[PDB]
Amino acid sequence: SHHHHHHENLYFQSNATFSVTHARHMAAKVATDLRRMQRFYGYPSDADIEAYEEELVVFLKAGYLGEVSYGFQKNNNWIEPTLRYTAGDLLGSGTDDDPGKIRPGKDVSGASFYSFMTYSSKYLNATQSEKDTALKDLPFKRVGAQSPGINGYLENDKTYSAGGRSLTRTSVRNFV
Amino acid sequence: HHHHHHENLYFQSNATFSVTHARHMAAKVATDLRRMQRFYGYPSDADIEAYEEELVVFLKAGYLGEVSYGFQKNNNWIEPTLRYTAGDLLGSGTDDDPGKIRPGKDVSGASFYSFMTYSSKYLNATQSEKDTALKDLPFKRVGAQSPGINGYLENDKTYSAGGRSLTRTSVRNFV
Amino acid sequence: STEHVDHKTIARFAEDKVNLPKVKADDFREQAKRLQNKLEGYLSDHPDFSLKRMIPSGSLAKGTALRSLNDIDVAVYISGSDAPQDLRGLLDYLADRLRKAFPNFSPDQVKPQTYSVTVSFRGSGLDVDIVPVLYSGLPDWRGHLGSFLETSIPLHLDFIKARKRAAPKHFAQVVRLAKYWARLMKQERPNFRFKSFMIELILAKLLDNGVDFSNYPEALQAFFSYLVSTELRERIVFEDNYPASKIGTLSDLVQIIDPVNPVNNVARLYTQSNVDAIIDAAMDAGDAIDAAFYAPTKQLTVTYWQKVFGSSFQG
Amino acid sequence: STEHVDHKTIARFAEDKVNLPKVKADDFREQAKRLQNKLEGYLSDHPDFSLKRMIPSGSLAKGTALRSLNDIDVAVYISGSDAPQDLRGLLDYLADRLRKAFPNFSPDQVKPQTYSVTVSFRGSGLDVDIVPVLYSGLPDWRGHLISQEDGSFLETSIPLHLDFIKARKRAAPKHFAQVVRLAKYWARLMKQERPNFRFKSFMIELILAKLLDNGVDFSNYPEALQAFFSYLVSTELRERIVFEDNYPASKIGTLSDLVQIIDPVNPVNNVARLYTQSNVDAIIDAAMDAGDAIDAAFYAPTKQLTVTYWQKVFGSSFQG
Ligand SMILES: Nc1ncnc2c1ncn2[C@@H]1O[C@H](COP(=O)(O)O)[C@@H](O)[C@H]1O
Ligand SMILES: [Cl-]
Ligand SMILES: [Cl-]
Ligand SMILES: [Mg+2]
Ligand SMILES: [Mg+2]
Repeated sequence: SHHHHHHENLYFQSNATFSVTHARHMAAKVATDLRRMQRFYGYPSDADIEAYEEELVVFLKAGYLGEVSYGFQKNNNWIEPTLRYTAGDLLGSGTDDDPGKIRPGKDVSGASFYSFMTYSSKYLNATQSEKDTALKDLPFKRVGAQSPGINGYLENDKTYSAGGRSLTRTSVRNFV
Repeated sequence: HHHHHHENLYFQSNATFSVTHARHMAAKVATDLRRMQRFYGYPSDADIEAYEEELVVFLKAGYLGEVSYGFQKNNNWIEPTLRYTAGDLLGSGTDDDPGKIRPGKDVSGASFYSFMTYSSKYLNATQSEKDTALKDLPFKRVGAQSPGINGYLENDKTYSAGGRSLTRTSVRNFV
Repeated sequence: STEHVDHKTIARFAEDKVNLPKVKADDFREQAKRLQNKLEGYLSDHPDFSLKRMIPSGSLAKGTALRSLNDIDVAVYISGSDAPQDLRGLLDYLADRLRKAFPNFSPDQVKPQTYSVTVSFRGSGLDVDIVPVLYSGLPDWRGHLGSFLETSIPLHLDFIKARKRAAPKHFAQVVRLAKYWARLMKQERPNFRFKSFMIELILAKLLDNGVDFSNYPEALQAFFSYLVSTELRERIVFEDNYPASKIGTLSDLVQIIDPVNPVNNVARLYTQSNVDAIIDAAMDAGDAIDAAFYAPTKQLTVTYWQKVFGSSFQG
Repeated sequence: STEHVDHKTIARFAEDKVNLPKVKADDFREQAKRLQNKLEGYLSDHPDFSLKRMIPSGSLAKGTALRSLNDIDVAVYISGSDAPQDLRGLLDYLADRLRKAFPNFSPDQVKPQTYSVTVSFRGSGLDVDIVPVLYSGLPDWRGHLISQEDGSFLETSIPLHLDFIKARKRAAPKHFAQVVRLAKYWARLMKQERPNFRFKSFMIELILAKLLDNGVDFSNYPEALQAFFSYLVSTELRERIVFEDNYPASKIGTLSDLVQIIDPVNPVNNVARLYTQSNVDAIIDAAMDAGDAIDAAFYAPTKQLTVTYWQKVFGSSFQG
C-alpha cells in the first residue's frame, strides 16, 4: 500500500559511457557556481575559475574525482559559502539542475578561499603509469593537507548529471 | 592554496562488500527509523524489521540506489523524512553513529511512506539475475511517481562498510 | 559560452526584437507633433485657452521605448481657475478643451480614462495618451498631477539626457533590455512588479557610480547583482536638482527618490513581497547569464539566455 | 541487539555496579540510627533542647542510593528562638547543639559546611550530612528546609516526600527505584563528561514519578529509560510537572521559571527554580545521545557494537 519504487519506464539509460563531453557539461556548471560565489564574495577569480574547470574536466574524464569542495574556510573549517560536489552514479530520471542559487550576504571576514579534493577509489587503485597518462593536462597539482571541518550544516541543493554519472552539490549553511 | 586528502588517510586497499557490511548499514537505518517512531509514532517495530530485511537484500545485491522513509503531507515529503543514497566510500571514510532525529515537528495530517530508487546495476541486470538476488525480499514495491519535498535537505550522516557508503539527507521545515 | 552568445549577440537581439524601430518612433513623434502644432496654432489665436503646452513625456521622449509600445505618452499643461482639482472632472475638462482645439476630429475620438485622456485615430497608428498637469507658473515647467504631485517633464527628460550623454547608446539600450526582461517576469511571475522609472533610476545610479555599460551581459549583471546584494534597501538619491539634504527622513522600505521632486519616493508603494519577487527574479537571471558564460554548447547558452529574454531570443 | 544486551543484562549491571549493596546500606542506616536514638534520649532528658528530631532524608532513606553514595543525609529539626537568622550563625548554632547532645564525640568531628553540618565517624564510616530544618511544631514535620543548592528556606515536609516516593515504589515494586537509580547513575556520568550538565536527584525522581503515574512501563529497563530520555527530549523540560498527592492543581500559582517541577508538598516551591537554559540544553543533548545509543544497541549486529553503545549511557563500568 505505502511501499513504492521509482517507475520502471522513468529510469534513464543505465548503460551510458562517460566521456569528456559529459565531463565538460558538469564542470561548466561548477564554474558557474564559482562565478556566482565571486559576484557576492569576491573570490575565486575568473582565472582561478578557469583553472578549476580544466582540473575538473581531467579528473571527471578519468573517473578519479571522489569529492571536491570550494569556498571560504576559517581555521580548518568551512563556512558559508562553501560548495561541495560529490561524484556518484546517476539515479532514476537523472536530475540535471541548472547551476546557481548561491546565498548572498554572509560574513566571510576571517576566512580565505580554499579548495580541497578527495580522489576516488578508481584513482587509488590506478597504477602510476595510468595516473601519468590520464592527468598530463592538469593545470596544477595538489598537495596533501589535513581534511577540514565544517562550521555549519550541509544542504543538498543541486544535482548535475551526464553520461550515467551525477555530481551531488551540498552547500555549507551557517547555524541560525 | 590547493590541497587534497592525505594518502595515508584513505581506506584499506581491498574491500569486498558482503552481507555483514549490509547488515551493519541496515541496522543503523533501522535505528534511525525507531528514533522517528519514538517522536512521531511511526513506523512500528514490526515494520522496521521488514525495512531492515529489505535493505539488507538490496544492499547485498548492490541494487539500492536511494531509499526514503518518512511522512508525506499533501503529496510531498515533510520533516521528518530520511533519505539514504548509496555510494562509494571516500577518503578516510565516515561511519557515523545513527540517530539525530529532531522531535516536535508538525505531522498532523501526515501519513508514513517509503520510496525506493534502484541502482544502475539493478537496471542492467537480467531478469534471471534480478530474481535470484531479490529472492529473500519480505515485501514487493509498486511503481509510483517521485513525490516532492516541502522543505530543504540536510546531509547529516554517513554510514560506511566494506568500501561503500550510505549518505543520509534529512528533510527540514523551511525556516 | 561567449563563443556562442556575446555582447554583439545581445546588441543584435535588442535591435531585432527589443527596440522600437526608428521608422515607427518617427511616425509616433510626427503624430504627437501634429497635435502639438494644432495646439500652438489654437493657443496663438486664443491666448486665454487653458491648454498651454503639449510635451511628449514617456519612454518615447526619453529614447527608451520598446517594440511593444502601444500609445504615445504626452503631458498637457493646464492653467487657470476653471480647471477642476478632481481627476474625473479634470479629465473631463481636458477632453472638452482638446475637442475645442481639434475641430477636424469628432468628439468621440477624445475619450477620458482613469488617470489620463486618450486621443485615438481609427485604423491609423497608435493612440496618444495625455496626462494632465496643473500649471501655475513655476519655473522649469513644474506642475502638479489624491493630493497633487509636483513634476517637471523637461527636467525628467533632462535627467535621462545627461545619462545618455555619459554613455551614448549603451545606457538607453541597457534600460530597454532591463525593461524587456522586467516585462517577461511580470507575465511569468504573479506578484512581480517593477516600475519602468525605478529601473531607469537604478541604472542611472549604477552609471553615475561608474558601472561600465559597454558590455551588455556585464551591465545586466551589475544591475542584477545590485538588486540582490543591496536588496533594494539602499536609498537612491541624485543631486541634479537639489542636495541630498532635502530628502529628510522616510519610513519607506524602498527609497528611490524622484530626481525632480525630493518629496516623491517612486518606490514608496513597493512592499516586502514586491521586493522579494524582484530579488528572486534578479538572482535567477544572474544565475542564467553566468551559466550562459560557461555553457559548453550554443543550445545550452541560448536556453540560458531565454530565461532572461524569453522565446524571442535565439542567439 | 537484544540478543547481546537486554533487560536482564541491565538488571545485572545494576546489581553489580549501580546499586548500593544492602550490607553497606544497613551499616549506613545504623550509623544514622545511632545518632537519632542518642538525640531521642537526650531530648527526653532535656525537653527544652532545641533539636527536636533527626530524620534520614536522602537517597538512602528513599531506597534510591548508588554504590557511590558519599555521605548519609539526615534532617535535624530546630525549634526555639535561640537559633540566629543568618546561615553561618545557624550552622554554628546547630554544630554547638549537636556537640551538647553527643558529648562523647570529639568536638572537631562536628564541622559546619556551606549549607549543612558534617558529623564524622572515626572508624569505617561515611560522614553524616545534617541539613537544618527550622521547625515550629507544624504537622508532618513541616518546616523550612535550608536548600543545599543556595541556602534558601524551602517550606516543605521530608516525611511527606518519603511518603511520595514510597507510593511510587508500591505502584512498581523494585522497578521504579531501580530505574531511578539507573537514571541517577547516567546523570552522574554526564556530570563528569559534560560541562554545563546538572540534574538534581530529586528532579530525576519527580520526572520518573510522573511517567509512572502516566502509565509508563518500568518493568523493562531499556524501554523505561527510553521513555525518560524521550520525555526530556520532546518536552525540552518546558512541560510543567505537578502532582496532586497533597493538594489540587488549582493551588498552583502562575510561575515564570523556565523549568517548573513543583514540590508535591508545597505548591509554590519549584524544585527546578534554579535551572537555566544552558542547564536544560545540556540535559537535552545528553538525553538525545542516550536515546540514540539505546536504540542503536537495539539493532546493533554484534555484541561489541552493542556494548559500545550502552557504554555511551553507563560508561566503562558497563561490559555487557
Ligand atoms: N528544591 C527542593 N524542595 C524541597 N525539598 C527538597 C528540594 N531539594 C531536595 N529536597 C529534599 O531533599 C531530599 C533528597 O534530595 P536528593 O539529595 O536530591 O535526593 C528530597 O527527597 C527532598 O525531601
Ligand atoms: Cl512613450
Ligand atoms: Cl542519603
Ligand atoms: Mg503609455
Ligand atoms: Mg548527601
